[PDB]
Amino acid sequence: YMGWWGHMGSPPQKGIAGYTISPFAARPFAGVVHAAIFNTFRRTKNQALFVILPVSFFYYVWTQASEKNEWLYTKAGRHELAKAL
Amino acid sequence: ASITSVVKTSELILKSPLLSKIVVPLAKTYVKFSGYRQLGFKMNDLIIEETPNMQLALRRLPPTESYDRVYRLIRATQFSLSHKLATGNDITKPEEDDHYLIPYILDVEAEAFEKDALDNLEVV
Amino acid sequence: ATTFYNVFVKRNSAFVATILASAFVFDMTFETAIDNFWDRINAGKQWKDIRHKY
Amino acid sequence: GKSTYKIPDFTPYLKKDRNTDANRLFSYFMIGSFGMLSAAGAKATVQDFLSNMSASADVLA
Amino acid sequence: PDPAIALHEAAAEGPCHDFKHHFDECVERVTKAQEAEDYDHAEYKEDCVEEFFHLQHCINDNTADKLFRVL
Amino acid sequence: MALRKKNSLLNMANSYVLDSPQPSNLNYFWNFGSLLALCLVIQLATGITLAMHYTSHASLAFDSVEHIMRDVNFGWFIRYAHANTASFFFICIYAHMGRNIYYGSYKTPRVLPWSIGVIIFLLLIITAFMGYVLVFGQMSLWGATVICNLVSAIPWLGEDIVHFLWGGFSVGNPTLQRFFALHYLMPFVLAVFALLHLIALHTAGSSNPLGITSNVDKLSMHPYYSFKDLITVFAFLLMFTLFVFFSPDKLGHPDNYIPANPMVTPASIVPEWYLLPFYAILRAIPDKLGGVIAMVAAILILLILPIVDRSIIRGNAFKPISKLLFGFFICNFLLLGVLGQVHIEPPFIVLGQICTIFYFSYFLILLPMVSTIENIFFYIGSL
Amino acid sequence: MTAAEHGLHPAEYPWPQNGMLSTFDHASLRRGYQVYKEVCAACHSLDRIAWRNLVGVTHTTDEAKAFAEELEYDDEPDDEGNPRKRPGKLADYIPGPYPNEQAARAANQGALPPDLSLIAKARHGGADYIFALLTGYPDEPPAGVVLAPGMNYNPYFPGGGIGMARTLFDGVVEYEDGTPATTSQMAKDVAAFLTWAAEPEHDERKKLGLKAIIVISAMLGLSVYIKKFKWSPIKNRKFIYNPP
Amino acid sequence: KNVIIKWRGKPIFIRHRTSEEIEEANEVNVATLRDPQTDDERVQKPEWLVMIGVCTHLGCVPIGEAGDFGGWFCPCHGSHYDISGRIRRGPAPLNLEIPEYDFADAETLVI
Ligand code: HEC
Ligand code: HEM
Ligand code: HEM
Ligand SMILES: CCCCCCCCCCCCO[C@@H]1O[C@H](CO)[C@@H](O[C@H]2O[C@H](CO)[C@@H](O)[C@H](O)[C@H]2O)[C@H](O)[C@H]1O
Ligand SMILES: CCCCCCCCCCCCO[C@@H]1O[C@H](CO)[C@@H](O[C@H]2O[C@H](CO)[C@@H](O)[C@H](O)[C@H]2O)[C@H](O)[C@H]1O
Ligand code: FES
Repeated sequence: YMGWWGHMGSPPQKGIAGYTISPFAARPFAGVVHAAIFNTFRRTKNQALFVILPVSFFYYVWTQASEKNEWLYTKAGRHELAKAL
Repeated sequence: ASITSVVKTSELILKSPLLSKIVVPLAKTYVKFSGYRQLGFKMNDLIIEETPNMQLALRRLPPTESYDRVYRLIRATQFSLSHKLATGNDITKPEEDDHYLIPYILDVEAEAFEKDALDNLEVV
Repeated sequence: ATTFYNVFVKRNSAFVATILASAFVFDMTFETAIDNFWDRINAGKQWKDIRHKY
Repeated sequence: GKSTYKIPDFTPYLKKDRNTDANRLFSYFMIGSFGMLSAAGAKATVQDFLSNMSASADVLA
Repeated sequence: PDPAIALHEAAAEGPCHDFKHHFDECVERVTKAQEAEDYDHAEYKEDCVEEFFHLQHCINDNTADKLFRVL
Repeated sequence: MALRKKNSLLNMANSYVLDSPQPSNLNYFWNFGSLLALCLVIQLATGITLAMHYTSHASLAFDSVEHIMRDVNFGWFIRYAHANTASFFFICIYAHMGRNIYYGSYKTPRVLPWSIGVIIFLLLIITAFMGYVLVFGQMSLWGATVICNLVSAIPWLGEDIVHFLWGGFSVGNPTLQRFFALHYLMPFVLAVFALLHLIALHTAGSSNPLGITSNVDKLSMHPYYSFKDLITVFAFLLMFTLFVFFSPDKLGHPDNYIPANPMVTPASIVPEWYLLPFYAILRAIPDKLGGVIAMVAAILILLILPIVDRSIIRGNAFKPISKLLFGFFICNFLLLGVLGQVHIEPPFIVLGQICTIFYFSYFLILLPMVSTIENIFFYIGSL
Repeated sequence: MTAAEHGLHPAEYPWPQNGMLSTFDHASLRRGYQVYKEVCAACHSLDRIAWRNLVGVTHTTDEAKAFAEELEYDDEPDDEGNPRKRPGKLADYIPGPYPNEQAARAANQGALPPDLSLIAKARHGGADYIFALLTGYPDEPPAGVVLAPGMNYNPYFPGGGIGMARTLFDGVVEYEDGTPATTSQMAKDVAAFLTWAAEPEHDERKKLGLKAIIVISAMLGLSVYIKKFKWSPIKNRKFIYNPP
Repeated sequence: KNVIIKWRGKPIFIRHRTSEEIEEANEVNVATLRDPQTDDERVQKPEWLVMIGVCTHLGCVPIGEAGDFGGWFCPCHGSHYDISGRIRRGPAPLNLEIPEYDFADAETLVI
């Protein structure tokens, strides 16, 4: 499924012109400030829900479970603990 | 899964009025949130191609379609490495998201599945 | 500045020799500098600071 | 979008002084600094690490 | 004399007063309950450890930094 | 023709580290491969060094580790480096497996590197378990006791097999000496399998975060990924430095600084943090043998991802629903980890079972369902 | 578990050695050795510490040799193969108060006082636990706690009933540097000493960490410049497509 | 009388229990026992209480004959075991473990 340089196994390419400039001719950090602020905000915003939803749910679950467990092993929780065992 | 399976199931849904009424709007939003259009891909560009069947279907593409596919993949790869999105004409509009490959893969698979069936025929 | 490039950078043999000689200098000076800094932030705490009592 | 002799716009990234010795020298100063700290770090790493094989404090007692 | 003694007393009367009083009231209840007969043949014997821990935890939060400052 | 291509030996190196054609869009999660290689090298160097100072006999083992800490020049560093890198090895391996699951690296044509990878993961677990025993502190002994007794669950022969592992009737000197020998060996076996999974991968090349072919746009492994790998090497070393130099015992259990005592049983016997999810899975099943099977199945079920993922699309970059499901799966795996170190008490007992059900239902139900649905949505959605 | 069964968790005290750049206070270490020597050593061994380990940490070579030479250690047998004693040397380990575990337990109503060489690493809390435990014997157990005979109530110890009685009282030690020997002072000093005993490399380790952090940070900064420099041809690449 | 045989480092309490001792042990309602077990489960022979003589709390050896249930009392944290060697009072969670022992003869046991 992959070849090697010269015969990589690409469908025939035609009609694309690629251009680039030397590493010595470019500013490596061109537009870094804009990217660091605006680009990162865009990328983070677009992914935020996929992180926040599961983290918040499982943190809530853990919080409820740890708080119940703590309460069951108090004096006040004696009866509820007796039933739970 | 096979593309044949996906296409047949989708046709069952589009037939049923009730089902299409509830599925088609969902699928349109899904595709909007999927975000592949923001890298200038058409849906079909994303189908896994490292299978014998898909290699054969890609070899059957008309040269123009094939050349354009190569460009879209290269362009998307450049957006990906740059962490940029397509803008302007590079964004795939819904009308440009044509199923250019589905007919070819459906034909390749049709023959391969007929071959499997007929390899199991029993003279009655 | 051309001169500096030509002497220390152009030949890789020269560049590697410059890097290693700089590493030698850095290593010796950094050691000394950190020693002094460490002694100032931990002043009166270290054995060297109380040793004189004994 | 058609002529391939019309080089795309690279003005956002081109350095005006790109062919000067100053320009090259600076990038090699970064490469060289990195080589220098790698050399100093490797020397410290190797020296400290191999010293485990010299006589331990209980043996020297 | 031990700096801790003074700091602990001050923190109990001041910022940890609620917990001090909880512990006190607990002690009163338990001692009174031990005074009553057929206490030894009871199922559940209440202690004051919980209240003690709440008080000590509080005192320690208000004292730790102060104590180490005067050593 | 250039020597690096002409000479057979050089050409093998060249094919892996220099001319190797890589996708030009690998993101930083493709850097875990090299970090795992770095961990493996650090573990070999520090491990072989500790072996020069460690004594495997149970009468001397714990004391030899104290001798390393106290008397050997830089012994403290070599010991802490070895112990902490064992933790980082698992952080990187979970990251690497996470990358592989999210981006569909397990799909055809990469089932073979994935499957060999699952075995590497098992060897890493065995290696790290045995290494922990070698300290012969309280957690070393009691961890060995508890974990080796799980083999007693094997019907008919279980008891006999445990005595055979131990070389005796409890964990003791014979066990310690044999774990030393095997712990020394296992990293070399693990290095071999790591090399096999690479050779297997080299037929398809690396996947990439878009999940499309990269055959159209390749970049040499060097210099581009060489220099990009340095960034994460230095980031890794900074994290390594903060643990090894400034908080060397943050990831440890204090009880392992008490010499093993077969009479005194520690407060709570837990495995090292990186085994905790599997421990939680075991506790979830009440049956002893059931528990063991589930625990092994939790690892071996990874082998069926190639089958149960029915998507026509490789990886999750474009699949909002799969991304949500993946997020929940990963967080649940972390919850399992947490529940592995709580006491067997309400309400964590029931919660552990629910998380275990969620863990397996991802592979068996949700991923097959979700991947089938998204196939249909992509097709109908783009009509 | 009940909080009692866990033990009260010790406060976080601001130790001199807390702090990425902070060593032990060696004056405190020396005072803490004197507390170990005059109070704890009656019951607790410090087997992993040799006299030489004190040198250039708490004591000069001469002071430490003096401490070693005051003791008798087992020599190699004489020429008739009879056992012999010799005076201690710097290479000798600080000797324990009891010949074996059985003798230790017999002297402590069955409890075995642990070796203290590693106790700062072997308990959650470290210095803070040792300080909290030594200073945390209340005058009276919380009402309703039933102590087993020969146990003492201490909330920091798991279960609450500890076989070690309170031992630090104002002026049990006379410090040689004129520091007032209050319960708190002695606990702080001995806790610092024991922390040093557990991790004697601590001071050197943190200094080498400082050097590492600095070099590794610089290399990380430079590696980012170099990556960006070498990658710029790929990031900056532009395409023109003319469909054929 | 109660003997102490070391066996795999762990001490083994061997008590030659009297008739009335056996009776005393067979009384306690199993219900009220941290670790619920009857003497019958523990011994294979009522006249030979053989146990692993380490306290199940931390791991001192209980002083026999002492206690409050007159069996074994761990002096370390004050846990009381019975004439069955069952835990009755104190921090210890479990009853004193029983080794695998067999009566080869009626006058010799192997452990
Ligand atoms: C005369 C007896 C005695 C003296 C004096 C003594 N201890 Fe102890 N210590 C014990 C005994 C016995 C235990 C075990 C208690 C138990 O396990 O119930 C112990 C336990 C400890 C523990 C650990 C408790 C645990 O978590 O297991 C520390 C730490 C400790 N001692 C430190 C000291 C320090 C510091 C001093 C004095 C500066 C000191 N001891 C003085 C008898 C003593
Ligand atoms: C010592 C442990 C390991 C080492 C050193 C290692 C190293 C690597 C390296 C260098 C690569 C290529 C670059 C990269 O993608 O990061 C790679 C790819 C891969 N590894 Fe690992 N690996 C290890 C363990 C594992 C494990 C446990 C798995 C799976 C469970 C695994 C599955 C894979 C797969 C599927 C790929 C191809 C991914 C892709 O590029 O799309 N490896 N590994
Ligand atoms: C994948 C590679 C390895 C892993 C994951 C690994 C893991 C571990 C772990 C977790 C420990 C317990 C450390 C502690 O808490 O002190 C350890 C100890 C040890 N390992 Fe390894 N190890 C590896 C490779 C090696 C190798 C190759 C050797 C060569 C002999 C080795 C020798 C030792 C020795 C001698 C100890 C005991 C001394 C000690 O505890 O520090 N290890 N290892
Ligand atoms: C091909 C490679 C060449 C051979 C490699 C040589 C390996 C061993 C050589 C030196 C090892 C011992 O050499 C010794 O190193 C240690 C640091 O490790 C230095 O020691 C210095 O720093 C350490 C901690 O960093 C302190 O404990 C010490 O008090 C201080 O003097 C000594 O000043 C040096 O004399
Ligand atoms: C990772 C550390 C570096 C050491 C190298 C790893 C050791 C593993 C190497 C032995 C495995 C065989 O490696 C195999 O060899 C040949 C040539 O070398 C490669 O062959 C590839 O490159 C050569 C030229 O570079 C071409 O002739 C060939 O058409 C192409 O497929 C295979 O793609 C690779 O799978
Ligand atoms: S040690 Fe047996 S009572 Fe605590």
